[PDB]
Amino acid sequence: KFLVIAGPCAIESEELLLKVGEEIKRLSEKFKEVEFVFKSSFDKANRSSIHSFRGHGLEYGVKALRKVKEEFGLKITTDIHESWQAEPVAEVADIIQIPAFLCRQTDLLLAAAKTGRAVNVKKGQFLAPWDTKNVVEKLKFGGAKEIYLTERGTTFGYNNLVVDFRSLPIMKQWAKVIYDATHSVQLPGGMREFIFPLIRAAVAVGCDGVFMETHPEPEKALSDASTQLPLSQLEGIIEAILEIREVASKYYETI
Amino acid sequence: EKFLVIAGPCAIESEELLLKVGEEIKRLSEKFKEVEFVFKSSFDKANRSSIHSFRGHGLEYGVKALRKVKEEFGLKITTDIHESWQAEPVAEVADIIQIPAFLCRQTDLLLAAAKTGRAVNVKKGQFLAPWDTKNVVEKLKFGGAKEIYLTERGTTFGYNNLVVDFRSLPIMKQWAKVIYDATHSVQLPGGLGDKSGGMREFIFPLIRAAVAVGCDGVFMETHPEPEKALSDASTQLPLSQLEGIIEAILEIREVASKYYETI
Amino acid sequence: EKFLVIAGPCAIESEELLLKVGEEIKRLSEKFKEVEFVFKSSFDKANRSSIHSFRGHGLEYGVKALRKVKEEFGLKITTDIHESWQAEPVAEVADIIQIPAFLCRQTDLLLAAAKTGRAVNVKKGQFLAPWDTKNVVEKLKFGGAKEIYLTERGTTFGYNNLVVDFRSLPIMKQWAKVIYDATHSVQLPGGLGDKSGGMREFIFPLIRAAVAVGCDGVFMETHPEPEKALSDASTQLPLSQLEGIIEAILEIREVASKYYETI
Amino acid sequence: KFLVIAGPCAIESEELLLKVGEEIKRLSEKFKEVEFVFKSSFDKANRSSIHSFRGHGLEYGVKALRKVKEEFGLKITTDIHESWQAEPVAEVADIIQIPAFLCRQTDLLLAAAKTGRAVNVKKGQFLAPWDTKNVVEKLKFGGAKEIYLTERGTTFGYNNLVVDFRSLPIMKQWAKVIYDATHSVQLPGGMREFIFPLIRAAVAVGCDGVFMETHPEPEKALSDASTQLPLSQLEGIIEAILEIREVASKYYETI
Ligand SMILES: [Cu+2]
Ligand SMILES: [Cu+2]
Ligand SMILES: [Cu+2]
Ligand SMILES: [Cu+2]
Repeated sequence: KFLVIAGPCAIESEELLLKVGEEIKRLSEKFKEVEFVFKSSFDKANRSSIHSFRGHGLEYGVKALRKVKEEFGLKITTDIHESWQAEPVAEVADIIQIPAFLCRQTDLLLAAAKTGRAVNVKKGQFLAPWDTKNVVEKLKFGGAKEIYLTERGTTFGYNNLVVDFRSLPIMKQWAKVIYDATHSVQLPGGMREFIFPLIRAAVAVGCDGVFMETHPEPEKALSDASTQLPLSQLEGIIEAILEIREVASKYYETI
Repeated sequence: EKFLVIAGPCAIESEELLLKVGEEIKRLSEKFKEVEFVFKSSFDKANRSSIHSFRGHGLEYGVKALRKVKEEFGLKITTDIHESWQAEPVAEVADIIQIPAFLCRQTDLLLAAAKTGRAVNVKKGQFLAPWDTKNVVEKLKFGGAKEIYLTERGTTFGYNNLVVDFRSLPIMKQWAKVIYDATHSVQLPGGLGDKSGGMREFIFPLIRAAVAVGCDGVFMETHPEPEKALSDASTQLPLSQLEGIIEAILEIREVASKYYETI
Repeated sequence: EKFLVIAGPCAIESEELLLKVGEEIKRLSEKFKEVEFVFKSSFDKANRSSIHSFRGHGLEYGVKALRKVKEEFGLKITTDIHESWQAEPVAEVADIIQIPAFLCRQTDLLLAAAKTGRAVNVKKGQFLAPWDTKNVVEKLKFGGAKEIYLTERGTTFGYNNLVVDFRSLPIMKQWAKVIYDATHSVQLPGGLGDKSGGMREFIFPLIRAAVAVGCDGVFMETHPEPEKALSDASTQLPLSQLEGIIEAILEIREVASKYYETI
Repeated sequence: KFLVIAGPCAIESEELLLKVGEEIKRLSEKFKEVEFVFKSSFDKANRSSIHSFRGHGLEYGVKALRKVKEEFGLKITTDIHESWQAEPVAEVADIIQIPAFLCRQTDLLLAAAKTGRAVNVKKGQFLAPWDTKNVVEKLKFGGAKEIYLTERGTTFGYNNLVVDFRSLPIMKQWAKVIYDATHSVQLPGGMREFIFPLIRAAVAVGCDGVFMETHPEPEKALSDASTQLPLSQLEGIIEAILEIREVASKYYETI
């Protein structure tokens, strides 16, 4: 099944998670061809400013994600930032996410693999696609069996990322590949207008799933306000990329 | 709103080569009636890396060969110019005058093309940001051009590598029709020392991306036997694969098209 | 305004290695009295490309080895931390706590270093623009740091390549002391597949550039026999060359210094 | 002798050339260790806008450059844009300049080489340093004997250039190398503040000369207003980089 990872960037409140979780549950009922995984971060551990929102702590967030899993029967993903966090987070998380800046941190990867959960590694902005083979090898060494690599843009001069779609077939040689539709068009340190066009590209090229952050009111979000998708637009984008995938998939190269 | 397919061998290796590729593009033009085919081939590779590499058989031979394609098959023609004086003789045969990527900022070349009354297609320089094509279009409009295309062909990405930033397609659509160059976009410039290299395995996935994003046409070079080609041997599409790739293009365009944003 | 030279072997391969390099840095510290020497070595290569590559002998062994250098030679010490819990034990020996390039945005790591009361040196991430180091310094100041350095170590430039943008030196000088990393700046990340490569021939020319532009110090890894090193074998400076390079540094700094702009 | 190529970006008027030529003559009398070459463009053939200043034509410009050579006994350089221009320009120009965008145009290179003048090729923003070996080979094929390559920055994302100082020793393997101090810090499509620091770098690394545009009043210049050096600052910068060169040159590697 095609994967759709979606949810609000940050756990702003248990209330927010439930509102977004209600809609992702509704769509999971509508789209049985899709495996939905609910995402939200319990900590924004890498914000540019000391004064920006980080979150309500690991305990609160794991609590809130457990409420979503309980209330809606959705799989869960969240990211970890230091090795000690893997074990408590694996209590709720079906997929443990490794942040882009941290994709070379051997102990973090090994900690995630040890839990027995699937692991999804954000490809660092500094990494070449062929450099991800070694990432997967660390995770396999550590006992991971279900491994994803997520395309989320590459450093392109200052304060800009570019998506090199050659990465999708290259990374597919050693893991399942996810396209991150919302961070790929952020300007580190137009953005929203490119989210839909580039996700159409991703599915035309061929990937195993899409990652998209979504918020009932992105203008009021406490992180990535400029690129979270309005919740109301999520259904239309999911239908679109299923249609495009249905047609394009005839042509996906055997890797 | 017929989709454009610009296709042909990179260089005019001979009139015979042209007529062989021409016969296949004519055949495809009769099948894919919803496409506007334009036959491309360069009378001069004016910018090769090496003094030792094939350039061509001269402007007169090239125009004569292109004219034989138009006459025999009724195909529209495009070829590229390198200095202002070439615009007039080339306009005698070319429906679309192409402006090379390195020359996209040369005012006199742009004006020379524009005053011919022919359509003009500018290759976006590897050094240009997509928003800086607005002034390129302005120069052409100033010079009298009424039908203008901008072609995406990759951007300098460190040394001997190009990346395609697909954000460029909706940005450039604000002020011209947009073409995606499927075969130069995956070349590795200078990558072979005295020539450039390239990665044929990425041509098709990236053309699928281009039409899913949305463009007004594609550009793709094709040769009966690319490995024997005298230029871009690493990226030209085998002629036998052209049909299947055009069919895939059209299928993906159709299913994506309801989602194309109004620009 | 003593110039800083941070130097030592990339990784703590053994206590014996450290003491061998230490004896030479001590000797140079007695010659170049106008320099503040700081001995560097990593107790863990926490970010190697390959699971098969050398990481080290553990935090306890490493701190003990660094302490033996400080005790035997009276040298200041720096080493890098990878997770917040390491700041406290490391601060027991380290005069300067180093923040790795990939971790330069990790708030908790920065705060952990800052509350120790030690100086903090942050490697500028390969993904960061020079002006985005202002917020890094702000986090450190917020956390209690009073002595802060920013180290230039190259920027991602296409795949498997770094470039040094020397504009970064005057930009970063606006809000911290600036160090130039002469040996990681010429590495080719991942360039050897399962390891990174590098170009030793460019270390010296680029260090000459750094001091002509103006910086507050340099960072350079050195090994008696780099080709046998367990990490960065391609970029570590042979120990025998360290003296001549420091002398050249100081000479070029002196003649350039009247021209350094007030920031 | 170390080369200093200097002059106003564009031939705004014969009057301007004479004012700048007066100062470059004065400095050539002060610095006998230096070979001065006077530069100014008779055409800005590649401006971003159709409405920007190009110049007064080839005839006027070659006239004005001849006045400078006559009045002050200075060597001359100017750039050419199409092959036909090489012969008339070689009447006045000791060094024929090949523009950065045009560095792969075989006929332009061959036209310049045919004149018997020295040729200076601006390294394209798209070119890798090792790619310039083939440029020199074209010029040698065409009969050129005195060949320079000029470092003027490399495309670094959008609307930005970076100077990779590794280029200086690489290009030195096959030609004399010049550093362009003023276009290297322009933002295509802070700038002036980086001119002096990067020229100090260039001479610390080692080059055969520097190229710097200069104008009595850069704020009023009709091209590259943001990066031409005020004429009054030229003497101090020349003295500085001679001092740095004197010391650093002990360490220049044999290439
Ligand atoms: Cu986010
Ligand atoms: Cu071609
Ligand atoms: Cu190291
Ligand atoms: Cu200029």
